[PDB]
Amino acid sequence: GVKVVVDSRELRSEVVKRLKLLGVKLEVKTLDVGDYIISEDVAIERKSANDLIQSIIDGGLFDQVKRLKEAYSRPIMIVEGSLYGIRNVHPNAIRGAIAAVTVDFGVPIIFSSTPEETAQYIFLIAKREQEER
Amino acid sequence: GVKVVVDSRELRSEVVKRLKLLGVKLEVKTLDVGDYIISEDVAIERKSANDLIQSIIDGGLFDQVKRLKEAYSRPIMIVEGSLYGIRNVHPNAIRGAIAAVTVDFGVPIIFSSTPEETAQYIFLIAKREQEER
Ligand SMILES: [Mn+2]
Ligand SMILES: [Mn+2]
Repeated sequence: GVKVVVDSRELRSEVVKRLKLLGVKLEVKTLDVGDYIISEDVAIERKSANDLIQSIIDGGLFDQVKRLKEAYSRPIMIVEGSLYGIRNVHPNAIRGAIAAVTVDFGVPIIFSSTPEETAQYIFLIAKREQEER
Repeated sequence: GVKVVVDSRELRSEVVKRLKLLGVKLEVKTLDVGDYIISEDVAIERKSANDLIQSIIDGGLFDQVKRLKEAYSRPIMIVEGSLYGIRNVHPNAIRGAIAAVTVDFGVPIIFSSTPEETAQYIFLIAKREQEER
């Protein structure tokens, strides 16, 4: 089976439930950065669409990505939930943030519609990491 | 204004119409690779959700990304349209492809819901490129 380190704050999430159903072996830790660690280089940050939008409003998104990159050489951000129909911010603000993180900071931003899908992504990434290690 | 080179096959698309409304100055060329060129390093490939799925079915997606990377150091792929509810392929096949391109090949995959949104992304990326040149 594949092994993934999970931050304590994620322990009782539906993501963890699906990872367990998928047969993933989890090791719990309290991480200063990241939510799911796949390898010494690959770490995943789970962020809801609402929190992404809030971090854009408060201008804290870039500091968050900076911190991720300084801790892991190959960080990944999974944005969970729909970003559409969510007012309180012009679409260009969301688009601009996405483009900056993925193209400028060079941090992949994979989109997931549910916690189950976030788990499915974590699982397939970890499986590939294990196979090529 | 910002300047973008557009491949001839895109000339009469709704993407081009919006780019023109946004004030972008377009130079038409027949490109061997890429759909919208922003700089010597940044090129954008527009691909509909249906074509993305088809390229996964036919196993041609990776060759396409390879070709993009060999032509431009900083290529970007904009997937246009929803990938959900589109059967004829298991979700893991789509997820796996997305993860491979963005994390392994290191090519950003920005998602757009419409040709207008694809244009909005092209515009903001080009504007930033111009400002920092
Ligand atoms: Mn998180
Ligand atoms: Mn295209």
